[PDB]
Parts: sequence; structure tokens; C-alpha cells
Amino acid sequence: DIAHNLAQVRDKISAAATRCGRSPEEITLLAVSKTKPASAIAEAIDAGQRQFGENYVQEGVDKIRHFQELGVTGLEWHFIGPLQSNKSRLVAEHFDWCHTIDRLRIATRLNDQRPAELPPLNVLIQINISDENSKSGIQLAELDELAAAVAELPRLRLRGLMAIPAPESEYVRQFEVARQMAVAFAGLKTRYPHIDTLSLGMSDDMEAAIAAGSTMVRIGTAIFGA
Ligand SMILES: Cc1ncc(COP(=O)(O)O)c(C=O)c1O
Ligand SMILES: *Cc1c(COP(=O)(O)O)cnc(C)c1O
Repeated sequence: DIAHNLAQVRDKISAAATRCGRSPEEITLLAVSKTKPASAIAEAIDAGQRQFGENYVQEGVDKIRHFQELGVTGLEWHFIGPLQSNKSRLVAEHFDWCHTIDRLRIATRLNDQRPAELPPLNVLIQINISDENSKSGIQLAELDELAAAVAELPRLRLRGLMAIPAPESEYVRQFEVARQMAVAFAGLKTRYPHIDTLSLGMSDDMEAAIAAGSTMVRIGTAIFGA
């Protein structure tokens, strides 16, 4: 039951924030609806969920168009999958956020294809903080340079960072890795304007990510099942 699952996830988030001395309002729940049908999303919407993450362009755009045509206003759609050049126009025209900026050319493409009447596309730069096997994300040493270039793009808005850490079961390593992201995030925040989003944490490392300084967790299975 999606409505019950949303309540359960929101409870765990709230507890984790409170335990480490943070206001639960600091933590945004991104409901990851990848591979789930639009009816499942509609249940979540009926239960008050407004922010949804999708990983595949056509699937996500089809959902966006569905809920726009039902005249459901007030939603926020985040693209959190890897972005290919030949599918960036659909992201630029329909999504509100994109978490996976890891090369300048894809951000310039998104900026160029974003209609001017839309709000700027909110973007995070994705860090590969700890995953040997992944080809997504930049190294931290590239961040200052990429952030400067992306920051000039007028149809985008740089809001912070995202990372998918390598899968990790030891709480200690979950926290230490998430802290590396939080340190980078804080350093970015002191020099850049409107840095407010650290997209970090899924169901299995939610507590360490929140304790370390995440502002946004990405939950799929624990909301929608599998
Ligand atoms: C269900 C579904 N919809 C849409 C797409 C669109 O693909 P892409 O993520 O490359 O944009 C994919 C395939 O990757 C998909 O699996
Ligand atoms: C799919 C995915 C999630 C959610 O995964 P679950 O294990 O089902 O909770 C979160 N973030 C990203 C980037 C994902 O691709």
C-alpha cells in the first residue's frame, strides 16, 4: 500500500533528522518511480507526494505529460538517470531538476534546448565519490572547474551535488563517504550562490546520509515495492 509506505518512509526520515539534531523539514523525500506505472504515481500524489525521480527519458516524459493533461498542478520532476546527448531535448523541455550533470557538453546542450519561458532547469553536479565500477560522475578534483562553467549557463541553475556511492554495508563507511560529499557541498556553498541541495542517500544508507548532511534522499522500493 503506497499511502502507508509513504507514511512509513516519512517517519524514518523524520526520526533520523531529529536524532542528529536536524529539523525534518531539512530533508526532501524524492520518490523514485522508475519502472513503476503512472497509476502508482497517482496513488502517491493522492497521498501528498509531489516530488518524483525518473531514470529513463521517454518513460519520465510520458508520465509528466500524463499528469499535466489530467491538470494535476504543483509537481516536481527530477531526472536522475545518465543523460545521453540524443535525448537531452526531452529532458530540457519537460523536467524541473536533473541530478546527473557530469560533463560540460551535456549541460550546455540542456541549457541550449531549454525553452526560455520555463524556469531555469535546476541542476546538480554528480560526483563519483566511491564507485570503481561506475562511469557516471566526476572526481572531486574536477568539481571547481565544472561548477564554474556550468554556473554561467543562464537556462540552468546550479543547486548543489549528487552522488551514488558504491554499495556499502558498514555504517561507518556509509557515514564517512557521505561526509566526503557533505564537505564538498559545504565548500561549494561558501563561494557559489543558491547552493542548497545535496542529493544523497537511498533506503539502505538513509540514516548515515542524513546524519552526514544530505538534504534529499531518493527512495524507490520502500515506497512502491518491487
Ligand atoms: C521504460 C523506458 N522508457 C524510456 C527509456 C528511454 O531511454 P533513455 O534512458 O536512454 O532516455 C528507457 C530505456 O532506456 C526505458 O527503459
Ligand atoms: C532507482 C534509484 C533510486 C531508488 O532505488 P531503490 O533501491 O528502489 O530505493 C534512487 N536513486 C537513483 C539514482 C536510482 O537510480
